[PDB]
Amino acid sequence: GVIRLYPDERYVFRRSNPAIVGIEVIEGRIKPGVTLIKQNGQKVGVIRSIKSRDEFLQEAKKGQAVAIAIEGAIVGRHIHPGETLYVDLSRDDAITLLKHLRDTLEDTDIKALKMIAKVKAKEDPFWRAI
Amino acid sequence: KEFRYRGYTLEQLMNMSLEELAKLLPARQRRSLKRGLTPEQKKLLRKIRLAKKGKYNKPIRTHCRDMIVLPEMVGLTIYVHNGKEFVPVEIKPEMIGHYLGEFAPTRKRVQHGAPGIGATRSSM
RNA sequence: UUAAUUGGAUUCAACGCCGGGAACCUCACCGGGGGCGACGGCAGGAUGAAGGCCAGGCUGAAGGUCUUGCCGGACGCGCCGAG
RNA sequence: AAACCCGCCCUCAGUUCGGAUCGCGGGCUGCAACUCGCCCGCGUGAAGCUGGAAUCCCUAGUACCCGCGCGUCAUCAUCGCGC
RNA sequence: AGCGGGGUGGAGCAGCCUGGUAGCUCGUCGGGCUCAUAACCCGAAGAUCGUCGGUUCAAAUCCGGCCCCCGCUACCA
Ligand code: MET
Ligand SMILES: [Mg+2]
Ligand SMILES: [Mg+2]
Ligand SMILES: [Mg+2]
Ligand SMILES: [Mg+2]
Ligand SMILES: [Mg+2]
Ligand SMILES: [Mg+2]
Ligand SMILES: [Mg+2]
Repeated sequence: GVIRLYPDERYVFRRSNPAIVGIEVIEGRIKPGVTLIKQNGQKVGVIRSIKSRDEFLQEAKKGQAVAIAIEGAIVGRHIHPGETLYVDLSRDDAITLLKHLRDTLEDTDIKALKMIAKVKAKEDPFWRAI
Repeated sequence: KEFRYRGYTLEQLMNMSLEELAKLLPARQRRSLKRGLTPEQKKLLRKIRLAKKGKYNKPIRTHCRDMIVLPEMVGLTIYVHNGKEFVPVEIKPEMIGHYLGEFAPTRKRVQHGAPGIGATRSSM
């Protein structure tokens, strides 16, 4: 999953403990309890809860806006508005997706995974060779 | 911008006896010429003159690294042994008075690698 | 490092030591070219072995080899042992 | 033989200290001096202003300072052995 | 978002106040000592003080806007 923070001040509803901010999905699927990382890989924390409205949600698909309440992330030093966030991926999970679960893969998922591999191709040559 | 060796053009150098020319070279070359040429240098000079006459249209390869360049040798190409191969030399007018071996290096230029074990007191 | 930068010696008791101040030689290294098998025997050999040369090519230079023909007369590495 | 002695110039300065490095020219040995020899004339003028922790030799015609002979050797001694 | 602290060799700290040298410890490279290695002793390299400007005879110091992180509470989709 890859998302981008709104450059809008309105979506920010709480700064720290927890960080509550709206989000639109660019690619992939957001799930609770998934770690998010930046290009440099700082641990912004683990998504604690997601809510499209006052109601409690479970997951968000493509073209859906949702306010995320996350832990360990602070606006400014840890996260900036209008900055693009990436879901941290496990190489074993990537191998399983590319080999075992190749039936349940679509355009947005493959685009997200490919660009995530391109971005993560910085330290381990495994993502460089994809 | 023309070539002159002691105030003499190339043509004036061509029409000179060996004894006359030796008065213009440095002391070492004058002494070497005054003692005459070795037989190998005689054969090499014969081949050079034959080539100048228009015969012997073949590469000129030699072992005589101590031959002195003469004005009549200008314009040819000579292959001088350097220890393992014959390297080509194209004679220019400003080469008059030098040994052939001066134009055929015998050692390869040095590019140092990383110092090995035993290069310092603490590496032993 | 290099085609080669020949090799021995590593505390006192290796390092102006090998009497080692190497232009050739020394020389043992690198590139290239030539030469050598007493003595036994096997093919061969006066109808001439083994060997040597005027000139000219190949060649760094060379009867080393080839071209071109002139020599000399009894041994013979083309082959096996041996030195 | 030199260190040594007498007279004149320089007077504490990278200099009239130091002479490495390089240019041009003249010579000797040798079959051959470019790689790779030694000598001479003019020119040029680098680092160096007394040396950290460590460490060597020496008890009398000895140590320090100064030159010379022989060996090696066609030419070449900042070396060895002697004076 | 608002309040509050601080930027100094490869690393970790002093040095401000009271201007006028950039010092400490560790690490890196080289040398001594020992039969040899560790311990130990010496030397060298490495920052011209986060940026701009002002102040001052002269600023690592006095001062600012400016780059960054740090501290705090506020902030419930
Ligand atoms: C909060 O009220 C809710 N709007 C969160 C989603 S933001 C698109
Ligand atoms: Mg000697
Ligand atoms: Mg010598
Ligand atoms: Mg030799
Ligand atoms: Mg002087
Ligand atoms: Mg020379
Ligand atoms: Mg002085
Ligand atoms: Mg030690």
